[PDB]
Amino acid sequence: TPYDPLTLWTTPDPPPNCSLIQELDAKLTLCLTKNGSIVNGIVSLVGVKGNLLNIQSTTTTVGVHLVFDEQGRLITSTPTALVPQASWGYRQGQSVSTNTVTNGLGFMPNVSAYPRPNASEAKSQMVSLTYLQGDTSKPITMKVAFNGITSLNGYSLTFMWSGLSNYINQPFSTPSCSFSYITQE
Amino acid sequence: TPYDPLTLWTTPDPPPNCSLIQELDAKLTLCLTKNGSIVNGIVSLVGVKGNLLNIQSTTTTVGVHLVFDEQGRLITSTPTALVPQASWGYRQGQSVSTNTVTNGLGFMPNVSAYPRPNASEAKSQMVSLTYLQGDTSKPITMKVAFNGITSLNGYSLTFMWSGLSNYINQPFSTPSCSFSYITQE
Amino acid sequence: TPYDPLTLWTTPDPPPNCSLIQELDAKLTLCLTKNGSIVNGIVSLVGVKGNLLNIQSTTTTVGVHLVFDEQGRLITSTPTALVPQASWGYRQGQSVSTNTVTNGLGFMPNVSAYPRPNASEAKSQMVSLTYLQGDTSKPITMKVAFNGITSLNGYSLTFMWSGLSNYINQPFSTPSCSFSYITQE
Repeated sequence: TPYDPLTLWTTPDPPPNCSLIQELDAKLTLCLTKNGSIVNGIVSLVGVKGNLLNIQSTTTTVGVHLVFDEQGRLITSTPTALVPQASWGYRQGQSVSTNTVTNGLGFMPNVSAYPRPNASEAKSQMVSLTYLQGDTSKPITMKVAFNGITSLNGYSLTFMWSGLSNYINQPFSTPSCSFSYITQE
Repeated sequence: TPYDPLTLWTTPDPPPNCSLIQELDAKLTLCLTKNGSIVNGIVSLVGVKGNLLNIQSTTTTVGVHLVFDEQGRLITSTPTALVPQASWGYRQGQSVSTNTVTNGLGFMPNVSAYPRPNASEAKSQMVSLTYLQGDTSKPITMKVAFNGITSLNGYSLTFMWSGLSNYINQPFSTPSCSFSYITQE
Repeated sequence: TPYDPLTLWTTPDPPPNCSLIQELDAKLTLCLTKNGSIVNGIVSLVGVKGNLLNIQSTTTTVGVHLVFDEQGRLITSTPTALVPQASWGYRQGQSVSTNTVTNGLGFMPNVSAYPRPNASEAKSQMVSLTYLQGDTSKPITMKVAFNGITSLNGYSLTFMWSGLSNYINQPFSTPSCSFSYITQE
């Protein structure tokens, strides 16, 4: 079965794939679909190691950066959460095609609408209230910023879940969380 | 084709079509639209009979499940909310098509991404903070769960609204609630 | 076909196109993408002149209306926030096409789902918690009402950010906010 050019993801159930604090200490599920000038996306993050399994007082916020180049290609180089060997790309069945992204701009956040320097402007963010573990008694905040950590010629997505301190010695895991944005192309 | 193979709804303004506590006590308006690997969803529930008109001290939550067979076809028997006489199929103008769903899996929550056993797992859930009757002064939580009330080959969607206990004798009407999930196929 | 007949926006980085409190005192960024029976929209508003830079103790709500006609076309007169000169049409490159919208209704809110004499009805409203300036400590709400200010034959989209009164002397800015709804056609 062919791959889907409107869909980039990390596969429905990735093995640990992000080294946020320690090696492969988090399991990141990310699906980005292109719906015309808008990409509808869903993300989830569950800790499997260290502080992610047991939030410390310093684990105030958990975040993941995904840096893209001028053509919208993910750069595994740090600060990119995804390890340079984890699967990321076009959906193909329950897996990821080996074809390189040739329509990445259609997946990158529009710089005109979201400038590379203006990573602090309100509009370069979509903010929501969600719950830790899915429990309505453990609220936290998910900030998603665009082009907030680029490279003069590239793109990015950042995910920040704040308000954790209140939940020390508790596993960090978010529900399936949605977000959307205007595409560069 | 006279219909939209990419949409399955209950029609825009359906009559009572659910029996949550007593027979036909609620109107469910549901639209599921597929775009690649994701389904955008909008749901709305308006109580019309019994406890749904007047919330009781013990009425703490209000939910509706929807179970599907191994081919994404809705099974209209408990615990499914929508009754046998209810409209449900692909959009065709303002009505539903009588054609059977040949692409049901395309609208089902991914079992790999949302396991049958792991229903309590934060990932199998999209939760938020919505408001009763669309009143910002009356916040209530909503939790959409994927595949937590299935039957080995089946699939399901579950909508739970809680924190209602503090609105005794008020009518139960939710605002239009958005949601989404990674599809099976 | 250079433009995209599935997107209706105001281009990504538009000049002040709103005169909410005083002339051209606010920039409104709006993108509506059609994905079958549902539309995925992203709203964004920032104040640049007058009271919008300093929230008053009585200013609990700040908002804009967009009124369309029988064919889903924008009426640049009151109550429509967007001034006559403001860019608005099909996305073409980073600008807008000159082609008159020939399918406005596919972007309009379904009147059967969202009735005119029912703007108050919970269903005719999608509500969420968001944050002023995108500051996770400055929560507020956004209400998107469907067909609440029309012309019997018209359609509309009303966005109202509230819970601002307790932020006096602060510049009004909102993050990019998501919303969606069932289409007429």
